[PDB]
Amino acid sequence: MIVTPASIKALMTSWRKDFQGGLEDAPSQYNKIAMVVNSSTRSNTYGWLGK
Amino acid sequence: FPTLKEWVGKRTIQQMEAHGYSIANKTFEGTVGISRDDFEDDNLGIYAPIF
Repeated sequence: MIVTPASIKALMTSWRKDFQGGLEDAPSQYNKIAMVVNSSTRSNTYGWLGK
Repeated sequence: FPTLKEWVGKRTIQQMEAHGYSIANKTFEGTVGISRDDFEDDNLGIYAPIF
């Protein structure tokens, strides 16, 4: 039996990438309650007329 | 018509009635006014839906 040191025995591992994405984020569900509007300048102004 | 009842002597002449009811109609009004200048120089389009 060859008495190898501790560091050499610790280097004798194989790298596996099964844990790559970590834990996935929660589902996205903001489109159900919000209205999406695109702005083109410094700010948007909205205006409506009373009855 | 009155309800039929047992006949003993001679017919007893009875009475009916009549009713009436009248509904009188009324006149309703609504008016708004805006300046001519304010209407004409309206590029936004906020005063369009008044009609």
